Amino acid sequence: KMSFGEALEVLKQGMQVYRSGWNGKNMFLFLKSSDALASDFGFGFPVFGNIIFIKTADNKIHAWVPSQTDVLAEDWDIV
Amino acid sequence: MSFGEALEVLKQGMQVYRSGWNGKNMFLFLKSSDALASDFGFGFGEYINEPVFGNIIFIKTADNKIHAWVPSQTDVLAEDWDIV
Amino acid sequence: KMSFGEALEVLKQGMQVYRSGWNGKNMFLFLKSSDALASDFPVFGNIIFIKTADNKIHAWVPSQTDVLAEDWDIV
Amino acid sequence: KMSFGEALEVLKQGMQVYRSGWNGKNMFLFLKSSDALASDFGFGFGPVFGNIIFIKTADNKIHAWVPSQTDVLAEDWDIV
Ligand SMILES: Nc1ncnc2c1ncn2[C@@H]1O[C@@H]2COP(=O)(O)OP(=O)(O)OC[C@H]3O[C@@H](O[C@H]2[C@H]1O)[C@H](O)[C@@H]3O
Ligand SMILES: Nc1ncnc2c1ncn2[C@@H]1O[C@@H]2COP(=O)(O)OP(=O)(O)OC[C@H]3O[C@@H](O[C@H]2[C@H]1O)[C@H](O)[C@@H]3O
Ligand SMILES: [Mg+2]
Repeated sequence: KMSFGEALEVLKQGMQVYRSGWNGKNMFLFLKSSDALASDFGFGFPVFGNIIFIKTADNKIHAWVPSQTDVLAEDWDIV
Repeated sequence: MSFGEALEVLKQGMQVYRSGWNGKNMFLFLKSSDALASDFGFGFGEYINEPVFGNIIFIKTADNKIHAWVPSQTDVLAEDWDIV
Repeated sequence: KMSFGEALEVLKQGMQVYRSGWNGKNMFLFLKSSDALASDFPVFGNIIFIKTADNKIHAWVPSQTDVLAEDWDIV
Repeated sequence: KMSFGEALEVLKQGMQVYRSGWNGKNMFLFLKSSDALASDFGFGFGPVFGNIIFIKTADNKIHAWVPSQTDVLAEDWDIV
């Protein structure tokens, strides 16, 4: 059981994290830097910020919204 | 404009903003799953399965960067939306 | 069923809403004024709470899927 | 303190925090405990209230706070 602060630092360093308290299964977060996104996103418009994604239960890729439940929780772990 | 009306404008591909925001010249824009897949990827090597995105809403922020838009309670409840 | 815009007005009118597409069951949203804080210790906005799958009350944070979805229903 | 994880610990101890990089000036966050919330709202004594983070905005409005991803990743947090 990691705090959100611990999970956050690990996410910053390129690891994947998740909460056991989430309802959906097999989900996780991953962080992409501005440089990574400048290459990955080919759809035209220039400069991305850092974006955290959540791989969801249906295996789709979404933007992760930091819920208060998530940020206050201490049930985080590393994939 | 309510947020419900701003959402309908977003789903039509146009850009929306709140006057009550602090940062200037910001706006939201929506990219669909099909749009995000178009020319997506590092382009070197092959995925087992092509990534499938959900819809993503971006915000063009006051420093002219592109971020993921987190819908705030203030945003969602506000009545000060407009089209760019 | 309902759009998020419709769910928001139902919330403002004192009813409870949820998405049928959520993973967790037995959850819902409800809205109150934050002016209940005035007695503690400014313009008070409304607050959207979530009653969670593990029976807690938190301040709700919409995902992008939540606000784009058309599967909202009334409790 | 600097990171968001540190700011959350400051919030939990009852102090106020802000980001110097925010566009709005003189804003801050504060956290109310389950006990304080149940007393204020009249329910959730234990369905039980959790903690809730609020924001006082630059226009003097009070809302439940929603973190942006930039907020959570930022290192410019400070104590009021
Ligand atoms: N298809 C998704 N698209 C975007 N984002 C998603 C998806 N799927 C999951 N998320 C995010 O993971 C968190 C935990 O997942 P979860 O426990 O399974 O959520 P849920 O039961 O479906 O309820 C929903 C509430 O959860 C909170 O955080 C959720 C979501 O932010 C939110 O406030 C939700 O309103
Ligand atoms: N570089 C950004 N990166 C990501 N997201 C951003 C950025 N810049 C702006 N946003 C988003 O637009 C909203 C309105 O913009 P804003 O009025 O100028 O925000 P603010 O004064 O800087 O921060 C105070 C609070 O605003 C709320 O919504 C903000 C942000 O979600 C949040 O809860 C903030 O914690
Ligand atoms: Mg590219």
